[PDB]
Amino acid sequence: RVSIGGTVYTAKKYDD
Amino acid sequence: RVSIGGTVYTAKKYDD
Amino acid sequence: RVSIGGTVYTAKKYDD
Amino acid sequence: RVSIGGTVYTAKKYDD
Amino acid sequence: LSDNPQRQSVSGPLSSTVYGFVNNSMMVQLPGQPGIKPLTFANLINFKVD
Amino acid sequence: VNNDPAFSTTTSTGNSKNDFSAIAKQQFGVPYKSSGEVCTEYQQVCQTWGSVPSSTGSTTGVLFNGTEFLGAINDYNGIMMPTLNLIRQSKEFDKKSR
Amino acid sequence: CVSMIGGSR
Amino acid sequence: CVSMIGGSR
Amino acid sequence: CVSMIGGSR
Amino acid sequence: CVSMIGGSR
Amino acid sequence: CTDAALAALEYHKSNA
Amino acid sequence: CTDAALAALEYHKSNA
Amino acid sequence: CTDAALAALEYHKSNA
Amino acid sequence: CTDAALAALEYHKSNA
Amino acid sequence: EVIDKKAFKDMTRNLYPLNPEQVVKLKQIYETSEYAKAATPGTPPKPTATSQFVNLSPGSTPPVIRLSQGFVSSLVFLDSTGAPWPIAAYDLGDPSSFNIQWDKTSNTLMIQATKLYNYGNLAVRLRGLNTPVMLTLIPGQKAVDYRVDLRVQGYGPNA
Amino acid sequence: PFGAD
Amino acid sequence: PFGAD
Amino acid sequence: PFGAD
Amino acid sequence: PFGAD
Amino acid sequence: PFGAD
Amino acid sequence: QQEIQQRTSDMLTAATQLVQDWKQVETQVYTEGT
Amino acid sequence: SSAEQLQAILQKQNEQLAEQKYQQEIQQRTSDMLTAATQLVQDWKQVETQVYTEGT
Amino acid sequence: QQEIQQRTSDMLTAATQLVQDWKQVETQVYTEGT
Repeated sequence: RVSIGGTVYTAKKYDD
Repeated sequence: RVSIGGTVYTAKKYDD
Repeated sequence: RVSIGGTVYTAKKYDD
Repeated sequence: RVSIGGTVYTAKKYDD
Repeated sequence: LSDNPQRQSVSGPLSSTVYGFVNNSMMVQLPGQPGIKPLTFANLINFKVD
Repeated sequence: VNNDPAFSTTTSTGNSKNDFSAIAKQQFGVPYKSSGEVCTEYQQVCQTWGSVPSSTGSTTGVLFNGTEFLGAINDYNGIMMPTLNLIRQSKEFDKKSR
Repeated sequence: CVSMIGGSR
Repeated sequence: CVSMIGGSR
Repeated sequence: CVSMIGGSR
Repeated sequence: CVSMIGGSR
Repeated sequence: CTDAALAALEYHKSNA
Repeated sequence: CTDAALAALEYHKSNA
Repeated sequence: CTDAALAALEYHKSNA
Repeated sequence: CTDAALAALEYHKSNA
Repeated sequence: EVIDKKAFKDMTRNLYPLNPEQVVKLKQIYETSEYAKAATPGTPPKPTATSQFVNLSPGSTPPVIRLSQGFVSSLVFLDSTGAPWPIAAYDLGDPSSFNIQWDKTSNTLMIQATKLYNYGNLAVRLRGLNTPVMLTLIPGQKAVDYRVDLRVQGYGPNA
Repeated sequence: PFGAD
Repeated sequence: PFGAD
Repeated sequence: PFGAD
Repeated sequence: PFGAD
Repeated sequence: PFGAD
Repeated sequence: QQEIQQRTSDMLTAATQLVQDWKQVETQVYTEGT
Repeated sequence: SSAEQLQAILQKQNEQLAEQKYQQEIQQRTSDMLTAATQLVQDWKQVETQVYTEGT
Repeated sequence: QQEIQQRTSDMLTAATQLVQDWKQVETQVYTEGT
């Protein structure tokens, strides 16, 4: 998952 | 971050 | 800094 | 400095 | 590149090629007590082909 | 490669006449005998390096001493001398002859 | 801010 | 003065 | 006489 | 008689 | 699914 | 975020 | 800022 | 400044 | 799947080589070099809208007009009563140092120096006089005649 | 690019 | 280029 | 090139 | 790409 | 070329 | 010693560019009313 | 014992270089600025014709 | 080691494709009624 500024931050592991 | 004159000055490390 | 005479004249070190 | 005769006549050292 | 005491130097614009530089650079004598021996039979055996 | 104008990937920003030839902006040079005049043949011993007489109307600076190749071979034999020294190690008179 | 098609469980 | 797009946290 | 775009602190 | 455009101090 | 979205969202808003 | 910006702008105004 | 400017200015005016 | 100017002027008018 | 990360990193690197912050560099460097490009050192000439009395008696020096290169200067000819004086014609010596226009009916002569300091001279055949109007044009002075009221010595067709 | 977008 | 801009 | 320009 | 589509 | 020019 | 040559020639081509930016002074234009 | 005469040979090359920077710069720059001076003098011999505009 | 450069050529060739699709901004159109 990547935002609009340029930097990429992602969640580790998440299920539903 | 840079001004208009030409010389580069930048902050070191600052989070919010 | 350069003058209108064409000969360069510059200050050494001055901060504000 | 050069005159209108074509010969060069120049001052040596003079400051103001 | 073998010892050739009769190698002619390249002159004029032809000296401005790397190959001509090689040909010319084999001639300069380093002053390390040179041992390159000039030939002794060069005036009696004569060859005037043109 | 930097000397030759043909590989000027940038525009020819200097003089278009200065080039010593079409293959060299500057002449690399020619052997000169010990007295400083042209050394056309080995038999007249050459000692120095220099530029050609000005026949193109100008003389371009020489970029070399003419000893780079010889010096490079000298470093070569310099770093071979130790190994051959080791392999040499009396050696002329042996006890097999008894 | 979230690009959801850029999603990974 | 400040160009925020050249910003780094 | 001074061109300040040639400014250097 | 004096031309000064290249004045020299 | 969505929990990955909340995790990534809060991780983005936590790191500037 | 803004803290990097304000540190940078004060360090700019301090260094001409 | 202005200190370098006026120092260079006075240097140019002092040296002809 | 001008000292060189008139010095050269007198040098020119003195030397024909 | 880490190859994707490393490659796409050098990807954003190659395709848009300049960071959004490098772009603000190139912008400021451009505009600063360009402001120095446009800067006029020295003091720029003072824009002065003056008025001068023209005397045609022999022995008087002709009126001077200070100009500057690429800058448009107005000469308006007014008789002794202050009324406009329409123009018959004009002759400009050295027209490659000054470009002059004039609508053939009006009383205004519109001159711009095409060269920095090469000065010249101009004759203006006016309506009422026999003797024309002489004027000497010198560009590159510490002031510009942004507009000059030439008060001619005579009386025009308007009184 | 900040975190308060 | 100065810091008072 | 004069110092009182 | 989620599972509650 | 005279000095009294 | 060759770096001197390359920066010189580079900016020489730059400086001729600046100067025949200077020499150009476009003619002024007069537009008349209706 | 060669090193000092290598240095002497290089030293002679710097004499040759000194004579280079003593001489050919004169001819090369004189050619540059005489091509300058020629275009200067051709610029000065130019004298355009005056103009005459006639009003309506 | 060279797989990254191979996919480098591919990924740039696609990325330039997306970006000049992005620079596409058509002109707007009008239909005036009778």
